[PDB]
Amino acid sequence: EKIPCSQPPQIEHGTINSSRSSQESYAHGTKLSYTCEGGFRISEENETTCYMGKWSSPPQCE
Repeated sequence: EKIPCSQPPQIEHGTINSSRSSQESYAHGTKLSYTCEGGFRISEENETTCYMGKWSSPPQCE
């Protein structure tokens, strides 16, 4: 029984780029991408995925 995930994690300076408030929870499998401020570089592959209602170690903005 896979569980849904809740609001994606947060990473200093940058945030998720889904469309802020659409839903509250997401389903298992979901793959959202990330975005940083206008002038920040993000580490390799700007994406986060969900596994059993938890997300994966999100990228960071440098």
